[PDB]
Amino acid sequence: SGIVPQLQNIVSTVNLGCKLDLKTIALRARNAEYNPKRFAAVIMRIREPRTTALIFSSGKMVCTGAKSEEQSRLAARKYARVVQKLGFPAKFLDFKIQNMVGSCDVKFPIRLEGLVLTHQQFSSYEPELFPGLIYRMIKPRIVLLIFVSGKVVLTGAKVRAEIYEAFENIYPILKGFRK
DNA sequence: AAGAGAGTGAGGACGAACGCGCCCCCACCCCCTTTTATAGCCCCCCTTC
Repeated sequence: SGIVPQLQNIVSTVNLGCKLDLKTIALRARNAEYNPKRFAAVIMRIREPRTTALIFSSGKMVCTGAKSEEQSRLAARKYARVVQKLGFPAKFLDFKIQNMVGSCDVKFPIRLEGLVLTHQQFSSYEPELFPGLIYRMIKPRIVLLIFVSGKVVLTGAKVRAEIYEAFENIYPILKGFRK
């Protein structure tokens, strides 16, 4: 096809294996913000990997914003080490990528009206609710946002191969509906 | 041969039962938050005349 999706967001969850005191972490952590009224977790952000991590008192943490699997793990390790430096016995257990988000352009306009008619069983096109077309890929469990401008967003993938496979499947379909 | 007490028929007030709710407590789910690209829609605020 000549176009490879670019991972825009990587969401991974890891378990530190230790109950945490959210109030203590916020008071000591450099970039952590805690608001039990708003959310029950602790939001911490770092610059070099450019990721945001939510820390829960149960010891489980969710890292988001990473643009690659390697960055996500490194960012998650940095958050885990920071909590460890605060006096907790934080570890790195069962690190897993929960969701991957990719974006790409087909370099041509797409007729969403024709696409949904031919793929009604997978396409839900409601301009009132959202201008983009929501395509739910089946063989890969991937949900794709196809837009008239040609931009395509892939989400719900657990591994990078799923993103590339999903885009490969959809590209010929989109090519047939070129405007 | 004559008094209180009583049988009977008969009317009037009261307690337990029957509903008939209005309030409550326990599952179940949803929502909160964060990240990201995308495009359209819409709202608040600023500026020009």
